[PDB]
Amino acid sequence: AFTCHCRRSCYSTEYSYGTCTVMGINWRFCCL
Ligand SMILES: [Cl-]
Repeated sequence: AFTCHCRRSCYSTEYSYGTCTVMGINWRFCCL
């Protein structure tokens, strides 16, 4: 499985696969 969170910054165990927009702002779509 990939486990993904929308974050300001991806954690050191993750990479950025794309973006989320919520609350009018961008987040990164971070998965490990
Ligand atoms: Cl794969």
